[PDB]
Amino acid sequence: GIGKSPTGIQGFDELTLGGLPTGRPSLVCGSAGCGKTLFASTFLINGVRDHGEPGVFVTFEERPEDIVNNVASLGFELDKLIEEEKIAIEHIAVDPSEVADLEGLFLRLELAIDTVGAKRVVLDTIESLFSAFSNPAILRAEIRRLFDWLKERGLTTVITAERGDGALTRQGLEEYVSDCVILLDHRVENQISTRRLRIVKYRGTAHGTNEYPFLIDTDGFSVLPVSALGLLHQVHEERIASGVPDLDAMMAGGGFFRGSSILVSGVAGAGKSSLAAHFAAAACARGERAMYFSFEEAADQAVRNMRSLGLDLGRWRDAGLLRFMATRPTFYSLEMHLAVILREVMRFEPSVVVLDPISAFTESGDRLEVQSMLLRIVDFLKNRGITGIFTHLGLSSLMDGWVLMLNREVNGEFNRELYLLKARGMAHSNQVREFLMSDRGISLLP
Amino acid sequence: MGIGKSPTGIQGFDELTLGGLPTGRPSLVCGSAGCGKTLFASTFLINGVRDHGEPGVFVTFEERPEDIVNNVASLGFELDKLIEEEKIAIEHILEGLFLRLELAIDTVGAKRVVLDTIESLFSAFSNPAILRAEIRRLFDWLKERGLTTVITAERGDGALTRQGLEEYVSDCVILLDHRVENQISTRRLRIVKYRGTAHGTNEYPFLIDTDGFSVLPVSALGLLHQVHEERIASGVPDLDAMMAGGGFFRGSSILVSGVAGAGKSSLAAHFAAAACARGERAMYFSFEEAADQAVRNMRSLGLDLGRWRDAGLLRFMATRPTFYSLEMHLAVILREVMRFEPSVVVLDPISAFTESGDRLEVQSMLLRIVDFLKNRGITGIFTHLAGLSSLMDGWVLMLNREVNGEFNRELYLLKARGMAHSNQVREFLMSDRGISLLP
Amino acid sequence: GIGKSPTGIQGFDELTLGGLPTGRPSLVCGSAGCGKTLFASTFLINGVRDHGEPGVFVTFEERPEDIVNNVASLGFELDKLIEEEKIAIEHIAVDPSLEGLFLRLELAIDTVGAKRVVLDTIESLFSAFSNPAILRAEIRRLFDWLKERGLTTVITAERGDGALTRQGLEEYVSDCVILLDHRVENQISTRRLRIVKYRGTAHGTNEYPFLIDTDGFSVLPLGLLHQVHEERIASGVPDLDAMMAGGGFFRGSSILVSGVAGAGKSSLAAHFAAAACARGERAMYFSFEEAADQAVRNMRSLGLDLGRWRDAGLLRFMATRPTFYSLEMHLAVILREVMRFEPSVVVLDPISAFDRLEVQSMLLRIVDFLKNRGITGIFTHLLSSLMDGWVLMLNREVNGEFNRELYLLKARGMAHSNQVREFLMSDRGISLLP
Amino acid sequence: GIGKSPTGIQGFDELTLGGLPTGRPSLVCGSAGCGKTLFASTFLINGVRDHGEPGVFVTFEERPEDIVNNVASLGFELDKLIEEEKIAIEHIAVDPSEVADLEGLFLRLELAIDTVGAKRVVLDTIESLFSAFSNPAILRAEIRRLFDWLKERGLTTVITAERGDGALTRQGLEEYVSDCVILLDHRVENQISTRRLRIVKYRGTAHGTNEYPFLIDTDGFSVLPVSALGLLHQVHEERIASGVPDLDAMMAGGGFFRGSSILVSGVAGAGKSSLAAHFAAAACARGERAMYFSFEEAADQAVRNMRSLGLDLGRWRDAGLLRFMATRPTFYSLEMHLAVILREVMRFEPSVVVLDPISAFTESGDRLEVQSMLLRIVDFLKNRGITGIFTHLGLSSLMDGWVLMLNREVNGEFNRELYLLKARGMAHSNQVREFLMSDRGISLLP
Ligand SMILES: Nc1ncnc2c1ncn2[C@@H]1O[C@H](COP(=O)(O)OP(=O)(O)O)[C@@H](O)[C@H]1O
Ligand SMILES: Nc1ncnc2c1ncn2[C@@H]1O[C@H](COP(=O)(O)OP(=O)(O)O)[C@@H](O)[C@H]1O
Ligand SMILES: Nc1ncnc2c1ncn2[C@@H]1O[C@H](COP(=O)(O)OP(=O)(O)O)[C@@H](O)[C@H]1O
Ligand SMILES: Nc1ncnc2c1ncn2[C@@H]1O[C@H](COP(=O)(O)OP(=O)(O)O)[C@@H](O)[C@H]1O
Ligand SMILES: Nc1ncnc2c1ncn2[C@@H]1O[C@H](COP(=O)(O)OP(=O)(O)O)[C@@H](O)[C@H]1O
Ligand SMILES: Nc1ncnc2c1ncn2[C@@H]1O[C@H](COP(=O)(O)OP(=O)(O)O)[C@@H](O)[C@H]1O
Ligand SMILES: Nc1ncnc2c1ncn2[C@@H]1O[C@H](COP(=O)(O)OP(=O)(O)O)[C@@H](O)[C@H]1O
Ligand SMILES: Nc1ncnc2c1ncn2[C@@H]1O[C@H](COP(=O)(O)OP(=O)(O)O)[C@@H](O)[C@H]1O
Repeated sequence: GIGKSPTGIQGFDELTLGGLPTGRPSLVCGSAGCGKTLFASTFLINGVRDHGEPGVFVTFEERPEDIVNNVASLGFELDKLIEEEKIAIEHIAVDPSEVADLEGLFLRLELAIDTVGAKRVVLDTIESLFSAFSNPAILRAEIRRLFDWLKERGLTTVITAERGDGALTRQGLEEYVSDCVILLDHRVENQISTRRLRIVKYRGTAHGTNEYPFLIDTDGFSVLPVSALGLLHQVHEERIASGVPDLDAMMAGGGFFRGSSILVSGVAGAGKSSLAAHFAAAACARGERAMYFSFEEAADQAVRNMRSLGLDLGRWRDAGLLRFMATRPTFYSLEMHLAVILREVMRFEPSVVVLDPISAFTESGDRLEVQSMLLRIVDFLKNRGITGIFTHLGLSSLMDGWVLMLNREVNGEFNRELYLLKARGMAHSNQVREFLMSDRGISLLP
Repeated sequence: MGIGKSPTGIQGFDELTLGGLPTGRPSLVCGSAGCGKTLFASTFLINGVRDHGEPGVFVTFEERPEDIVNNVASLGFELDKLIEEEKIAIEHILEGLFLRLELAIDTVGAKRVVLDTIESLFSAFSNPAILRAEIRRLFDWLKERGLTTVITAERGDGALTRQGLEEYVSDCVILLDHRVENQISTRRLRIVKYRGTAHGTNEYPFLIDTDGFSVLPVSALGLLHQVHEERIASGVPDLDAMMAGGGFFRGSSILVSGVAGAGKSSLAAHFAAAACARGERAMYFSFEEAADQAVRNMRSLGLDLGRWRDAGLLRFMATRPTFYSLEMHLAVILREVMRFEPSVVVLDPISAFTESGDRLEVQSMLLRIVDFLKNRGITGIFTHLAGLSSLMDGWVLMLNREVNGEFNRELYLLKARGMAHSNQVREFLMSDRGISLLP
Repeated sequence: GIGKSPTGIQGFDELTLGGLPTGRPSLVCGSAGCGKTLFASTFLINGVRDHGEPGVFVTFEERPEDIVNNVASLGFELDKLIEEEKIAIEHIAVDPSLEGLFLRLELAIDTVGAKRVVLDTIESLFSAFSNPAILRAEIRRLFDWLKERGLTTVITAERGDGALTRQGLEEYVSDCVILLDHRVENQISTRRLRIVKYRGTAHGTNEYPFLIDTDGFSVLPLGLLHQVHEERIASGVPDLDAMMAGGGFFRGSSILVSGVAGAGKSSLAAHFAAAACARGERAMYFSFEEAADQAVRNMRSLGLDLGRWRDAGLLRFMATRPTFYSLEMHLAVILREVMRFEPSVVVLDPISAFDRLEVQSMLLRIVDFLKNRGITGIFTHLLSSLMDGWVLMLNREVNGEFNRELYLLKARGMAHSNQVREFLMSDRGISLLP
Repeated sequence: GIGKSPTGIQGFDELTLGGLPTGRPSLVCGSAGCGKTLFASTFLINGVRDHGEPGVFVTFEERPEDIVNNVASLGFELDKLIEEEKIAIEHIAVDPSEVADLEGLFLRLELAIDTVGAKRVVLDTIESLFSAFSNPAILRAEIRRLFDWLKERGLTTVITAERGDGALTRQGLEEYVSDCVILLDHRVENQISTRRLRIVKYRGTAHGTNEYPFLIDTDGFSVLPVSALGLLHQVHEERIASGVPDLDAMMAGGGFFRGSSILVSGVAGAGKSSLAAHFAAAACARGERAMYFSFEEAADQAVRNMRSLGLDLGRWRDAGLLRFMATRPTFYSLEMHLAVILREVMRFEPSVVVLDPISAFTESGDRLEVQSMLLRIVDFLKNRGITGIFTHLGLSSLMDGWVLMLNREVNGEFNRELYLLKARGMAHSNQVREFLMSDRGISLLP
């Protein structure tokens, strides 16, 4: 096979089944601000601090001081690594030389490689040297000289590529001369930007072909890990207590399955948030830890509103079992939102997760995007064994349980009814049940 | 007096080209980066040596042989073994070019040639007429030498090739394409030109998996259905009894429509369990619930899907629609149905694809699925949460409808093609004894 | 009226109102694999075979043996014609490189006494002219030369990146321009031909789909001149027939059987076809969701034995899939089979299986052809004003049981029953009551 | 003001309020086959045969023999005019001269002008001479030399322009140097081609700015005449007899207004075609002449079908009062269809015009195109005083009268009812009326 050098970006390495190709040049293309320089920096830094592989960073415009300080904010301590002689930075600048001896660069490169003992290399803005080459055949020959140099030396090299007016690179050659080609793009849609990565080419390995949204937060380059893939869900035969005993009773077995995904759907003011809060509070009382993701209400406001029904979510927030997360759709974009959901869930290790409401994303993306991000969330939760409570104003087919709460007018008065529409794996009551809200909470009438 | 074809060993490609590539003539596999031109040419050579003994030479102008060999070693091409057996050679590099090629060919007496990165030379020619003359010189040399050549071409910022002339100088031109839509990449092959023969003019999706370069074969053409008189047992004897003759015809396509919690997955599980208990092998494609979850939920109704699975008769496949494209979904389905050769297939629910494509794409996919299963005499069950009765030989509508604050479960036998069927509506009950219709 | 030379493609000659312009050059433009070379080959070979007009194929790049073999499969049999001195192929080659070309041409044309010429891949020469003025001046010199000699010439133009040709001038210097394009839509590729310019004549200006089949370059030639007959047709359901004054529908009519699934659309269409075959008429049944054996099996349930008629050769059952080769291609296949079989009754089941405007045009054309040929057509659907008769078959829920009823919603030119008729399906078939 | 030289294309001259500008150069741009050469030919020919204005046709590639024969099919008898010395053709060809004395062309031009006494000039494929000029400033200067030459001589000149890759002309200069610029385009939509003309520029005059569909039939360049514009309708206080006396009675005054537009709408088999045929037959019996435009039925078939109801449309067809026109939507494109409708109506001078059905165009164009072409037809008819009967399966607001024919099921039987929904300018019955079809025709029950 082909050897794989890992980068340290967990999601990227997973999608590439081990990382970049070892002893070969890799191309990371994109426009300005897409993440190519930071990806190469992370490649080098993680190669040193996770695989004892020293690195050299060749820069043709960006100053070495700039290169270290532009990552100091991510705590990479590149200044540290440079003083410790695990990473070196070689700066090459030109001006009258460009009109027209690349062996000099080869010598300088080899010298830095030997000083640091480098096994990984980064070549940033090679365009500064190769934009002088006007004839395409000559440009191709020289790029081949450089890439074959690196191959011979067996250095794992990440080479930057400016997209310019082109689909991958300005001149449209390095994408064909490289063995692994990655595209980073920063696409805006309805004033919202999303970073996406794509493995366009990778000889000698399978990988993910699709576009994969990624992130450059204060924690650096980060990709959604495919590990939490779909349909590997944990199956539990134990049941969950919802906090509404009269609902829990309607099902044979005493309640919904643990790690089940249950959709509470209805009209506004029908009790969806109330039921979800009941779920979370029952879990926290049992001693589990729960997450409540509000997208329409503030955490303090939800605690208040539920106080009216007798749920003291504040007690759980203080104990540290319940964690509220309030965020509106426009802020934290759809992929951003998926990422924060999954991440904060990993950190808190909840047992029950409530999404109130999953309709808040209905108007923030086409049917496919909304449905697919919801698929990802539900798969993540069930693979972790988390009981998910999704409130809503096709999803029913995706959910393990379905509760419908209706405040309907009859004879000049609104009555609240509850339907258990779906409850896979059990017998359950077909009978509509009237339900009342009060200080005692949600109750069901005979 | 048709032309002569040399097969590539890619079943789908050879079926679409009616024999393979033009023999003794150069073809042009155009494509962007990572679309599979080099892999298609490598497969051409490897299948030539394995299936028909025709030695092969891979002439690369820029990439090195060890890199070629490692690039394909992960797919089990055993290039190194073939080079030692002197069946395949990998040589690195206009009369001089011709001599170097004759050398590379003499290494193993190659009958199949591949030209990788011919752009190294042809980018030097700036004048269009000169470039065209040289290209035609090379292509005519390859025509006369008695070798079947596959030439890779770089699309670049072009429709097929970067300079836009080799596609016109060649006689067989195939575009390899990797198009993204809704973040999903689909690999497609197209025959843009093929002089001397009929062939598939449409776009055809293909995979580059552990099986290599693979095109779905159109040998499962539509409307060649296997027609059987024998009936298939549903596992619900009252349902099968509603139909004169004992139930649905074997090899039929049967839709099970309804609202969530209506019993569609349950009826389909009854079908699969009945088949496995008869000793036939069944396949449950679940697009929404994991295999173990489905087994658990069906145990409640009293079906030991787990027993049938461990017996090897039942194959569960859990697959999220959004993970692939619709074309790739069809390809994966059909491939696994081939590998398993089941008698009963379940798709639970096909409605999970409607979201992932417009009516035309999903309808075509379901056309191909039903045509495949019926051409093989496989009874297909499709659950649904819309005019799909077009492709369905049978149709069962399961309702869980509210009356007086109570939900009654009813069954409609809407379509029973070719048989007297009860058009009455039957109330049913679900229990540990399964699905039972009340008399 | 300009002088025209037929190409031999029925549809193309009909569209161009006689064919290509005589003694003048024509420009067949297209991207790679669109059919310009085959079009030119057909021009020449049909010229020699149908009109005795010898031909010369001047190729600047492609080899003559390649030219012969790339068309041998189509039965054109060019090699015999070269031996017989009806057609010639002349290979002009160029490598790092004015009237000498004209000299060689003239020699070629005189060897075989050619009145038709093809010029394939003049780009070999015209790609070296950088100056646009120079290039078009040379193009004009060539076109003039050909017009002075009076040879009907088809010139191939490579579209390349351009909209017609790579350099964008031959389309202006030529008098007749035909753009062939192989356009993909939903992974389905359709070949279209368009007469961009044809000086001196009216002609079809739209895009016309064509097919390069194993028979070759083919275009489908329909109109609103329906053949009118009073004769009445037996439906197989004599009571339905009786509901109509005189005893049925008009022979040549177009009928729509509409309803839900399991309503009896295919049953009624099979009844029509079986009645026709029984009285001795050739009937055709185009299904787009059912195999022929499946149809005979399912109709034997109601008592129709279509196997009898199929074996007798009176019934021809054809099964296709709509999503394969595009709507106009379908139309073409259905049409060719109707032409072959000269059926009295044609069935299309379901027509709903076939975007909106395309399907509307296809259906209008099918009805037009059947009517003009005098054939009665039974269309099934899961239009009402485009047909002549309309039968609505209902399987409606009443008291938790589906009752089966029939409406005769439309029957142009006759008094029918405004009454609904409850109908029963049984081993004997379709029956009704008042 | 500016002098206007008419071309002979009635619609073009109307849209330009008199034709091209006199003594100035005009540019007719377009791709191949759009109608520029034929427009210039018509310009010259009609200038000679309608305004005693002799012409010269300068051609730079197309042979003079070709130029005459390519119009012989239109009966222009250009060979005649050339022998009679009213039009001349001057052919200029080049080849080695193009690499690099335009005064020679000026001399040749002036000589032809003086021979024929020309007042109109056409310059066809000036590109053959001016494509040699590479520098844009020099090309502009030379084009200005030529156009100023023509201006000085006061010749009304039509200059061809090849569109090429450009929006109007290949080099993008003549459109700015000309005083009148016209664009001819041949746009395909759903495999159907439509010819459109546009006055892009015309200094010194008002004109139509919109795109105007035109035609090149066997009668040559032809434009829809805007003269039959909208809302100048003829207003009649006399009434029409529909042939259904019981319908005519429901309206105060004895029937619909003459020159009225009446929409018969309903379900299939409801009697729309029958009522329309009754209208046409009543008119033809009165002695008027009527047109019946079928888009779903053949003329013989419609005569048969109506025979069943007792209308002998064959008698009227034979008398010459009734004229049938059968054509399907796809054939005779939407603009094509408008054109044939209007034209054949002008020729036949009908009194009643039936369009059966105007729904046949529902699926052949977007709502705006269908509605606007229908607007044009209705305006044309009412401006001529023609009574229009439009059958159908927003238009109601456009129609002067509205009849609704419904075959509705009740108690397992279909009954036919007739509603007079609208009838401007009169009192009319609000009562639904049952109607029966028989050999006696359409009758209404008390
Ligand atoms: N220290 C940092 N902290 C947070 N975000 C950063 C940091 N550095 C860069 N980014 C984000 O990642 C992007 C990466 O920029 P960079 O890769 O250096 O430029 P390019 O991709 O053009 O080479 C920036 O545009 C910014 O949005
Ligand atoms: N003490 C109480 N007694 C009765 N009803 C209450 C009480 N407190 C809150 N509610 C009801 O709860 C509703 C809000 O429920 P909520 O959980 O927000 O449902 P949704 O999520 O559908 O908006 C209010 O409309 C109100 O009728
Ligand atoms: N061993 C492998 N396993 C799976 N996929 C592979 C393997 N080798 C190559 N591929 C696929 O083929 C693509 C490269 O094919 P190749 O023909 O070499 O590229 P190009 O189209 O640039 O010539 C990669 O993007 C990858 O998805
Ligand atoms: N033992 C049982 N008794 C009664 N009903 C049951 C039993 N087990 C499962 N069910 C019913 O089966 C339903 C799940 O059926 P399923 O096959 O998932 O239908 P669908 O696929 O239409 O959602 C539950 O809603 C429940 O009502
Ligand atoms: N013998 C044949 N049988 C069927 N189809 C053919 C045959 N020869 C050529 N074709 C078809 O004709 C198309 C174009 O042929 P050709 O005219 O040579 O292309 P070009 O546009 O380069 O001239 C091909 O795509 C192929 O499908
Ligand atoms: N022997 C029979 N007795 C009663 N009904 C029958 C018999 N054979 C077939 N059928 C009916 O015919 C129907 C199939 O009719 P079909 O022609 O397929 O209608 P459609 O084309 O509208 O689907 C079935 O639903 C079935 O009820
Ligand atoms: N004699 C004719 N009879 C009918 N239609 C014609 C005639 N001559 C030309 N046409 C139509 O009008 C168009 C005008 O062509 P022309 O104006 O000469 O070319 P261009 O517009 O490229 O200069 C032709 O493409 C053809 O469709
Ligand atoms: N002699 C008759 N007696 C009764 N009804 C008739 C007679 N002749 C024709 N019809 C009726 O005329 C209808 C056709 O009317 P038509 O004018 O085509 O209406 P539409 O234009 O709405 O289709 C048929 O459905 C039929 O019921």
